[PDB]
Amino acid sequence: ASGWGITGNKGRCYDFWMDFSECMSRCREPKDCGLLREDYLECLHHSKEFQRRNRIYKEEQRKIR
Amino acid sequence: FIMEFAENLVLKLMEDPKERDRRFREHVYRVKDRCEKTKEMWSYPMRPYGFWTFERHNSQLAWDAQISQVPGRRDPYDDLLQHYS
Repeated sequence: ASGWGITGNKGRCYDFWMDFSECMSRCREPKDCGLLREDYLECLHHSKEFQRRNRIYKEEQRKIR
Repeated sequence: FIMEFAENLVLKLMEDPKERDRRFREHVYRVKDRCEKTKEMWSYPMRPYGFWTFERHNSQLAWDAQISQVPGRRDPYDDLLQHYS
């Protein structure tokens, strides 16, 4: 992802993208950067954080029930 | 003497068996070496191993390191501190 942010500043996780890119450029095996790729995708879509919040909400609602 | 001349001419024709065998051996050995070489040439994968470490493929890093100080992509605290100093 390019660093050009939507408001003229640094992108939201262009830093994460650059960490992943540096890992890929200096890595011996592409699976070494699996964690950083997961971090970049998680920033892009918030999937893991949203799932954690959703399961917390589910537990809260089922405790109420 | 006509038959003798004919036999001499025929012997001048044909091929030397020693030279024929030597050329055959050389050709077969050359073909074997080159065919194993071509097999090992074909054995290589299309995607190279170090392609993620290649300078041509990692072309965004250098450009973005060069361009990181442009106001369109600056970290706000960096601008704040350069204003402070």
